[PDB]
Amino acid sequence: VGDQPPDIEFQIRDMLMQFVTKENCLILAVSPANSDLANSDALKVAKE
Amino acid sequence: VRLEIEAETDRVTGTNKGISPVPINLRVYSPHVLNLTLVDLPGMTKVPVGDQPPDIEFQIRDMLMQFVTKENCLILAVSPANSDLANSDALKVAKE
Amino acid sequence: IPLVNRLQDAFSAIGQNADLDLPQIAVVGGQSAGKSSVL
Repeated sequence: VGDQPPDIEFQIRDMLMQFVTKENCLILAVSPANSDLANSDALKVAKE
Repeated sequence: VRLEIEAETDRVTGTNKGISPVPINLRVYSPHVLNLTLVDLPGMTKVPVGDQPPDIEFQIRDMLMQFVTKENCLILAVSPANSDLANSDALKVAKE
Repeated sequence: IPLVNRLQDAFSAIGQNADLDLPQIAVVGGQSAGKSSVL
């Protein structure tokens, strides 16, 4: 949305990897109640 | 009709939130409708729940892709107003 | 009532194995979006 490049999803996922892949990094998977839990990108990243 | 639909789904998928790509072919008759061809599909999920296989995301993805990617297939991209529109799994496939 | 519906009614009346050849519709979205309800 906006002027973001076509690979916004990939450059945000690669953004999150360099911060959460390191050990001793508590990962708060924040998910909204309104959306279904199976759609939690937080939980997808956490299980990855 | 609805009870038969859900029973038919369960008789192959199971009663633990499993899914199956085999289509349920249903026909309705009505006095003033077109000879339309509607396709309801499961929603897109990333993390498996229940007894779904670990690749449930790819399974649902290509399962609905095999129905949408064909031409003369109008797309109804459904998105809630709760999540921000940028997350729309419908719009991702629509623009893809 | 829409003229496409009336044309389909006339086609059924003539009963010949002809069709207007409409494109199919597919409803897609995220889980718990509301797809089945809209359909």
